[PDB]
Amino acid sequence: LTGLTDDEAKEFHAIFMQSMYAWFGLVVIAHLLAWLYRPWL
Amino acid sequence: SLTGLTDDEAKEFHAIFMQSMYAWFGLVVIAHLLAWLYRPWL
Amino acid sequence: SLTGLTDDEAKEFHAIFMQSMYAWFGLVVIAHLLAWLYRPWL
Amino acid sequence: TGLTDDEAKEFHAIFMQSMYAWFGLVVIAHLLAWLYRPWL
Amino acid sequence: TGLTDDEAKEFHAIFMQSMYAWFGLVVIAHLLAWLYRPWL
Amino acid sequence: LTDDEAKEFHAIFMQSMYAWFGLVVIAHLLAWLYRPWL
Amino acid sequence: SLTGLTDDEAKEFHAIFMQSMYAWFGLVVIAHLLAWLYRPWL
Amino acid sequence: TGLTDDEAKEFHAIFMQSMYAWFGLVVIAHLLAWLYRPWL
Amino acid sequence: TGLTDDEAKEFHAIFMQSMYAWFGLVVIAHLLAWLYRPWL
Amino acid sequence: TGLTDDEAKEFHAIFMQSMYAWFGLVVIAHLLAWLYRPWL
Amino acid sequence: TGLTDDEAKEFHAIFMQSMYAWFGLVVIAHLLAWLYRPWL
Amino acid sequence: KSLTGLTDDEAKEFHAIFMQSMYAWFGLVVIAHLLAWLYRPWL
Amino acid sequence: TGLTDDEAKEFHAIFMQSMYAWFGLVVIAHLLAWLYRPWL
Amino acid sequence: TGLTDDEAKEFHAIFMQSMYAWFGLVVIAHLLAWLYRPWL
Amino acid sequence: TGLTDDEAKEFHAIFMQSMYAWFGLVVIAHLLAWLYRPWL
Amino acid sequence: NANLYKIWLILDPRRVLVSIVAFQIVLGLLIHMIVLSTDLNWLDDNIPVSYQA
Amino acid sequence: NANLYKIWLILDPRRVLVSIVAFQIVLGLLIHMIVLSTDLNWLDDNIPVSYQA
Amino acid sequence: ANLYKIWLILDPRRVLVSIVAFQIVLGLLIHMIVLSTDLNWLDDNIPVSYQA
Amino acid sequence: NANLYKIWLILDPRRVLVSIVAFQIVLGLLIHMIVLSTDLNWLDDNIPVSYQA
Amino acid sequence: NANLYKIWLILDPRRVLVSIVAFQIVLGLLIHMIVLSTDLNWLDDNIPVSYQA
Amino acid sequence: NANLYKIWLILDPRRVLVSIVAFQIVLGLLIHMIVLSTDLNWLDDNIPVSYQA
Amino acid sequence: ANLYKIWLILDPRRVLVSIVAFQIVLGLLIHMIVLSTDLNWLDDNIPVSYQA
Amino acid sequence: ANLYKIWLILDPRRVLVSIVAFQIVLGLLIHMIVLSTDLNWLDDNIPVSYQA
Amino acid sequence: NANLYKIWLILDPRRVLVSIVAFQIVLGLLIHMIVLSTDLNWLDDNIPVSYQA
Amino acid sequence: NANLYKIWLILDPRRVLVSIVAFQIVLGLLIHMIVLSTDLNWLDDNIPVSYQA
Amino acid sequence: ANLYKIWLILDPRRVLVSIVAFQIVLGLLIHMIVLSTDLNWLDDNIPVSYQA
Amino acid sequence: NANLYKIWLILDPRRVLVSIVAFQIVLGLLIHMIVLSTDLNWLDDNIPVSYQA
Amino acid sequence: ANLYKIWLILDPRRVLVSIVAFQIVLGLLIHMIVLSTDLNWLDDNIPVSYQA
Amino acid sequence: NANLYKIWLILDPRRVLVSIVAFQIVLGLLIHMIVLSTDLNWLDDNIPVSYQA
Amino acid sequence: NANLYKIWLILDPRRVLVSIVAFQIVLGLLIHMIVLSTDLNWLDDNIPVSYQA
Ligand code: BCL
Ligand code: BCL
Ligand code: BCL
Ligand code: BCL
Ligand code: BCL
Ligand code: BCL
Ligand code: BCL
Ligand code: BCL
Ligand code: BCL
Ligand SMILES: COC(C)(C)C/C=C/C(C)=C/C=C/C(C)=C/C=C/C(C)=C/C=C/C=C(C)/C=C/C=C(C)/C=C/C=C(C)/C=C/CC(C)(C)OC
Ligand SMILES: [Ca+2]
Ligand SMILES: [Ca+2]
Repeated sequence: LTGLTDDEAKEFHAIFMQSMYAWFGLVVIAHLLAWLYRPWL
Repeated sequence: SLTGLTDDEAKEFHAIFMQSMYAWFGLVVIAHLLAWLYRPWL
Repeated sequence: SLTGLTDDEAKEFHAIFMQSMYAWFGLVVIAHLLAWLYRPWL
Repeated sequence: TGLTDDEAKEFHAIFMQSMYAWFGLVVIAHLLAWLYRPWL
Repeated sequence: TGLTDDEAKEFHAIFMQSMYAWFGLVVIAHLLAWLYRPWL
Repeated sequence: LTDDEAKEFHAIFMQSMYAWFGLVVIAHLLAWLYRPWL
Repeated sequence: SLTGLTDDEAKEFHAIFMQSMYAWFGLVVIAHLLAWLYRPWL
Repeated sequence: TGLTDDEAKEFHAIFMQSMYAWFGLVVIAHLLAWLYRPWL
Repeated sequence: TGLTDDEAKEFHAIFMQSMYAWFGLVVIAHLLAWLYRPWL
Repeated sequence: TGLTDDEAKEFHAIFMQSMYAWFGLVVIAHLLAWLYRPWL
Repeated sequence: TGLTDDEAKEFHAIFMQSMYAWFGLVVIAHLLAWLYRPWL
Repeated sequence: KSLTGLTDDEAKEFHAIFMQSMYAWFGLVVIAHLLAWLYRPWL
Repeated sequence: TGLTDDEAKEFHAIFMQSMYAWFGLVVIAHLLAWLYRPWL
Repeated sequence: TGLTDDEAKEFHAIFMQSMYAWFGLVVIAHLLAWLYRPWL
Repeated sequence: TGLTDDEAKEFHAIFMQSMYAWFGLVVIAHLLAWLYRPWL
Repeated sequence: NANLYKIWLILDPRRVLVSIVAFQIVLGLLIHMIVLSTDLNWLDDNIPVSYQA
Repeated sequence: NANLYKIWLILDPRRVLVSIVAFQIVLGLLIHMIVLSTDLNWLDDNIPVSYQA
Repeated sequence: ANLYKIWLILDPRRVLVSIVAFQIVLGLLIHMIVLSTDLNWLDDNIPVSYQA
Repeated sequence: NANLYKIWLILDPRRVLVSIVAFQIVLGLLIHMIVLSTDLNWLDDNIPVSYQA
Repeated sequence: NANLYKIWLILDPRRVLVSIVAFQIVLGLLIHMIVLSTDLNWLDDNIPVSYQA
Repeated sequence: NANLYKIWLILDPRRVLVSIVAFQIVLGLLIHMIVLSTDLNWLDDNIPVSYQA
Repeated sequence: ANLYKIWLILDPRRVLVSIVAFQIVLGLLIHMIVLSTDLNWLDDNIPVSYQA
Repeated sequence: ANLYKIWLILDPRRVLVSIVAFQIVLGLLIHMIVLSTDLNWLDDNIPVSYQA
Repeated sequence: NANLYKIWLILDPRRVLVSIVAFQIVLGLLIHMIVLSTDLNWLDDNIPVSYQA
Repeated sequence: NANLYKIWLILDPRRVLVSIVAFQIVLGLLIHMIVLSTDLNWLDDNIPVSYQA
Repeated sequence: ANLYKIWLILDPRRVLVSIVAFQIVLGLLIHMIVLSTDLNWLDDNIPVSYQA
Repeated sequence: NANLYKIWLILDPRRVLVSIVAFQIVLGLLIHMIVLSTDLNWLDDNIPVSYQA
Repeated sequence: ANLYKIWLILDPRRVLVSIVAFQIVLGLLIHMIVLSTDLNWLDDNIPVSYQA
Repeated sequence: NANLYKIWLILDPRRVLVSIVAFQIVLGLLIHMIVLSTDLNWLDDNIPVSYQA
Repeated sequence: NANLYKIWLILDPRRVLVSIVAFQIVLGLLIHMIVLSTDLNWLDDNIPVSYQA
């Protein structure tokens, strides 16, 4: 369909998951800092 | 077939679809339980 | 036929459609019973 | 329409049966509504 | 219209019968309405 | 259409028009009997 | 000619047209006489 | 226009006669109007 | 225009005659209007 | 324009004559207007 | 423009003469206007 | 050859006539502005 | 994209280098802005 | 652009000279304006 | 682009030098503006 | 005249019938609306009895 | 004149009939509306009796 | 006697569709018109008023 | 003039007749409307009697 | 009549069914809104009790 | 001049006649309106008598 | 007994898509309608008002 | 002496049509302009007012 | 039923996934706005403490 | 210069003449309006006498 | 397990250009929704008011 | 420079001339209007005498 | 590790022209949002008021 | 640099010249209006003397 | 890095230069307007002296 073999899909999934986890970690750190500064709940 | 999928591909897609849907529903349930613990609405 | 389906495919689709429709109606009935228990309107 | 005689007869029979069932459901609903909130 | 004489005769007969039935229902409904809420 | 078709159509047309006019006249007579306007 | 009609057809059409126009004018005159008898305006 | 000489002569004669008749009718109508409602 | 010399001469003669007649009618009408309702 | 020398000469002569006549009419009209209603 | 040298010379001469005549008329008109209604 | 199709001599002649006309126009403008200043000073 | 492996590698290297430089400039600017006009 | 090396050199020289002359005129005009109506 | 490697080198050198000159002019102008109207 | 039927050799019966039906329906609607707005109104005239009071 | 019928060799009978019918209908509607707006109105004039009172 | 020949001129399907559509639109229009007068059967507080 | 009929060798009779009819009808309507707006009105002038009173 | 089924040799069943479904849905919505706009409303009638209080 | 008729070898007679007729009709309407709007009105000036009073 | 033949008349995919879309739109509409009445459950200060 | 050669450049038909149209429009415009000023001859009650 | 997976032989998986994602995102935004507009608001309710005062 | 006539080997005489005529006419109209809008007006200045009084 | 096959259905490039554009439009929205509330950090006069 | 005339081998003389004349005419009109709108007006300044007396 | 392969999926030029244009439109936004606040540096009469 | 002239092997001289001329004219007009709208105005400032009054 | 010059193997130098020039001009105009709208104005500041008064 998209012209990707099995190995290419495996590699893309691996790097996609790693990058998504790093981005979510940055988001979590920023939200922890915001809660420390200005709690909203 | 209309979608061009065989039987085995349909079975595999259905299995993965159901698993992912159940995980999403579990996350939604947990979030709603937390919201009820914080701010009851009923 | 006008839809390109055979007789057996029609039977199978009708059976699954009826089963799914009955399940959906049961869910709706349960939800409405809960709503009536909480907030009667009539 | 391209239908033959037998297909027309079968379609008419099923159409009549379904229409009668729908009208019966409507009549029951209107009886319940009249029992709850008369309007005339 | 591409209709033969016999087809025209049959269609006219059924059309007349259905129209008479519809008019009968209409006059029955109007009789009931006059019985309930006279307007003249 | 030919001449005979025209003659037949004219006959039926005139008959139907006369029937319609008679119905209209009866309705107007009833309306005058109920609610005169002149 | 321009309309594709011969001489005899033109003569017949003219005769019938004149007859119909005179009848229509007679009806109009009768109606106006009745209206003047009912509601004079001058 | 494609007309010949004789056709032009005939059309001119009939046109003039009809125009004169129309003008006569107009004059009669205006005389009747002046007898009823003078404006000048 | 595709007109020959003789056709142009005839058209000019008739045009001049008709224009003079129209101007005469206009002059008569303006004389009557001045007699009735002077404006200057 | 496709005109030759002689045609241009004739057209110029007639144009000049007509324009002079028109200017003369305009001058006469303006003299009458000044005699009636001076503006300066 | 497709004009030769002689045609350009003739057109320039006539154009200059006509422009000078127009400017002279304008100057005369402005002298009359100043004699009537000075603005400066 | 050239973008506008003119030759060298044609360009020289056009430049000479253009410069002459532009100088004449500027002289007329200067005279008009001197008259305007003599009549209605603005500065 | 039509890029080979080596082109992609060199792309990534100098992309990272220049992005780090831009981050350094932004951080310095924000540090001095905080030194001047604190907002939190 | 289709220009050769020598054409580019000549155009650059003339462009620079003209730009310098324009800037000189601008500077003189701004000096006169400052002498008349200072703004700073 | 279609540029060879050497053309890229030369364009980069000239572009960098011109950009540095432009930034120097900007810095001088901003020093003058700070000397006249300090804003911070 | 006696040859009035020849009008059908000039006009088209189908278009005539369709035009007649449409014109009659529109005219009936228009006349009912016009009479409804005058003093001859029969619906909103409280005869034989007012039902909203 | 005696040759007036030759007008039908110039004008198309069908178009003439259609135009006559349409013009007569529109004129009838227009005159009825115009007379309805004057003091010659026959509907809203309370004659013989007023039915809304 | 020969009225059925009207079906040799008019197409039955178009006639039927037009009849159905016209009847539905007429029914809606007449119900609205009777609703707007004092013959209204909904807002007449008969037999009883339910909002009060 | 004797040779006036040649005007029909330049102007098409059908167009002339159609234009004449249309112009005359429009002019008649216009003049009737103009006269209705003045004090020469014959409908709304209470003559012979006023029917709305 | 006994031959009423022949109505299916004239009308297409698919279009008939689709039209029936769409018309019934639209009619149901319209009638529910019409009943809501009157004094037969069952939502804003404070029965059995008023909950915004 | 004696050759003025040659103007018909330059201008098309039919267009000239049509333009003349149209311009004259429009000018007549315009001038009648202009004189109507001024103090020289002849319709609404109560002469000889006023028919609305 | 022979109702399944409706699937030889109507296309299953279009029917399914229409059903899903209609159900979603109807759910949203009914939720808004119930919100606009006095059966509102969000803005009714039950069990306790949180803005006061 | 060669002014007639102006007809070897300009088309006589366009010149005549433009002249006629421009003269008619100018006449209408000037009549309006003089009619709107103090030189009006229609609304000046001379020789006598006719509406009074 | 035991043959529910056959729903993927008539419905295209890619379109289903794209529609699901878009609908879920739009629904999330809409529900968050709706809860924000009521008295269940958590941002503008001065809890735990007002920060602009 | 002595070669100024070569300006006619660059610009088309017909377009130049048409542009000159149109520009001069428009400029004349504009200047007459502008002088009319000031206190140099010669029409509405009651000189020699006022004709509306 | 076999979730990596989701890239044999969806297109990586369109997925990566859709995540970026959505998260920049979400970021700008969630920052303007918290600036219109009692949590604004720019117009809160803390640490000190600078126009006064 | 000495070769300034070469500017005519890149720029088209006719377009330059047309642009020059159009720009100069528009600039003259604009500057005359601006001078009129200021205190330097020469028409509405009652010099030498006021004629609308 | 193997992140450099992201340039065998995404086109460089469309990306380098997208980073520039976004960072210039963000520059003008984050500067007009800090000028509508109590942090404005131009209309704040510090260091002195020049139009007074 | 010594190879700056090569900028003319990239940019078309004619477009550059036209853009420069147009931009300079527009900028001159804009700056003249901007200075004219401030208190540095030289036309409407009654210096050296007011001419209207 | 040391291979930064290869940036000219993607971006067309002509387009880059045109974009840079246009952006710089627009930014200069915008910044001059923004500084004019604040209290850092140098035209309407009555320094060194007010000239209108
Ligand atoms: C005070 C006023 C009177 C009144 C005075 C009159 C008078 C007077 C007339 C009508 C006529 C009609 N009135 Mg009524 N009418 C009143 C109030 C109503 C009300 C109402 C809700 O109040 C309705 C629905 C009607 C409806 C009707 C129609 C049945 C008919 C116009 C049909 C048409 O346009 O044919 C156009 C359609 C066609 C030509 C299509 C061809 C025929 C088709 C195939 C069948 C048509 C059905 C036919 C009309 C049936 C009529 C037979 C009976 C007389 C009803 N009236 C009140 C009570 N009414 C007219 C009539 O009776 O015509 C016979 C008529 O002259
Ligand atoms: C105070 C005013 C009078 C009045 C004064 C007049 C006068 C005066 C006239 C009419 C005429 C007409 N009036 Mg009336 N009329 C009044 C109020 C009404 C009312 C109403 C509800 O109040 C209605 C519906 C009508 C209707 C009519 C039409 C029958 C007719 C319009 C002719 C037309 O347009 O056809 C034009 C259509 C065509 C030419 C098409 C060709 C022929 C077609 C195929 C058939 C036409 C049918 C024909 C009109 C019927 C004639 C028989 C008449 C009943 C005598 N009148 C009141 C009471 N009325 C006119 C008339 O009688 O014409 C004969 C007429 O001169
Ligand atoms: C005071 C006013 C009365 C009232 C007086 C009347 C009168 C009088 C009539 C109606 C008629 C009707 N009324 Mg009711 N009606 C009232 C209030 C209502 C209310 C409501 C919410 O209050 C509704 C929804 C209706 C609806 C109806 C329809 C059943 C019918 C419209 C016919 C039609 O349009 O089909 C047109 C469609 C077609 C012709 C298509 C062809 C046939 C199709 C395929 C099937 C049609 C089904 C048919 C309508 C069913 C008829 C059975 C009847 C219930 C006996 N009424 C009140 C109580 N009503 C009419 C009627 O009874 O017709 C028989 C009629 O004459
Ligand atoms: C105080 C004002 C006077 C008045 C002062 C004048 C003066 C002055 C003139 C007219 C003229 C006309 N007036 Mg008047 N007129 C008055 C009130 C009216 C009223 C009205 C309802 O009150 C009407 C309808 C008219 C109508 C007319 C036209 C007959 C004519 C303009 C024709 C035209 O435009 O030709 C344009 C059409 C063409 C050129 C087409 C070619 C000719 C065609 C074939 C036939 C045209 C008809 C022709 C005019 C017949 C003239 C015969 C009689 C003299 C009427 N007048 C009042 C009473 N009227 C003008 C006129 O008489 O012209 C001769 C004219 O000079
Ligand atoms: C006083 C009013 C009650 C209330 C009374 C009811 C009643 C009564 C009903 C609902 C129903 C629903 N309510 Mg509720 N509901 C309330 C407030 C809410 C709030 C909120 C923020 O306040 C939300 C988000 C919802 C949301 C919902 C949905 C889960 C559901 C409608 C789904 C739909 O349209 O399917 C349409 C979509 C399809 C047909 C697509 C096919 C199925 C797809 C694949 C999956 C759909 C998810 C399915 C609905 C899951 C339901 C399981 C549980 C019962 C939740 N309600 C309050 C508390 N609500 C209905 C329901 O439960 O349906 C089962 C229902 O009958
Ligand atoms: C205080 C103002 C005076 C007045 C002062 C003047 C002055 C001054 C002039 C006119 C001129 C005209 N006036 Mg005047 N005029 C007055 C009131 C009127 C009234 C009116 C209802 O009050 C009308 C309808 C007119 C109409 C006319 C036209 C006859 C003519 C316009 C020329 C034109 O446009 O042709 C342009 C058309 C063309 C060039 C086309 C080519 C020629 C065509 C084929 C034929 C044209 C016919 C020609 C105009 C007739 C000339 C004879 C004149 C009666 C002397 N005047 C009042 C009384 N009038 C002008 C004139 O007389 O021109 C000779 C003129 O200079
Ligand atoms: C009270 C509110 C707090 C605040 C609380 C938070 C919270 C909580 C969060 C942020 C987040 C962000 N804040 Mg903050 N933030 C505040 C004030 C600001 C102000 C300002 C002028 O007031 C600015 C300019 C910013 C800027 C930012 C962004 C750097 C970021 C938005 C991410 C995004 O949309 O990327 C969208 C673009 C993409 C998704 C592209 C895909 C991935 C790319 C490659 C990574 C993008 C670059 C990344 C964002 C840089 C991170 C470095 C940070 C400086 C830590 N904040 C105030 C002081 N801010 C979010 C964040 O930090 O994300 C990391 C976040 O969760
Ligand atoms: C208080 C303000 C001063 C004033 C201060 C200044 C200052 C400072 C400057 C001007 C400049 C100009 N002023 Mg000034 N100016 C004032 C009021 C005026 C008035 C007026 C009616 O009040 C007018 C018409 C002008 C007109 C002019 C132009 C001559 C010139 C605009 C340059 C341009 O746009 O060309 C741009 C066009 C091009 C680049 C196209 C290329 C070349 C073209 C083909 C020829 C250009 C001709 C050139 C302008 C000639 C100038 C030489 C002389 C020194 C006049 N000023 C008042 C008195 N003015 C500028 C200038 O002198 O430039 C040299 C300038 O720096
Ligand atoms: C308090 C505010 C100060 C002021 C503070 C500043 C500051 C700070 C700066 C300027 C700059 C500029 N100012 Mg300043 N400026 C003031 C008032 C003015 C007034 C006026 C009528 O009041 C004008 C017309 C200007 C105009 C100018 C331009 C010369 C220049 C804009 C750069 C540009 O857009 O080019 C961009 C165009 C390009 C990049 C195209 C490429 C190069 C082209 C081919 C040539 C450009 C010419 C270049 C600008 C010449 C500059 C040399 C001299 C320093 C003048 N200023 C007042 C007095 N101004 C900027 C500057 O000097 O840049 C060097 C700058 O940094
Ligand atoms: C091919 O040629 C052959 C061989 C056949 C020979 C034939 C040659 C012939 C027949 C040649 C004929 C030539 C003719 C007849 C030429 C005529 C030329 C004319 C009449 C020229 C006139 C020119 C006038 C000019 C250019 C005037 C210009 C004035 C200007 C631009 C004034 C501007 C003023 C302004 C903008 C003021 C503004 C301020 C205010 C306030 C007024 O704004 C409203
Ligand atoms: Ca803060
Ligand atoms: Ca500051």
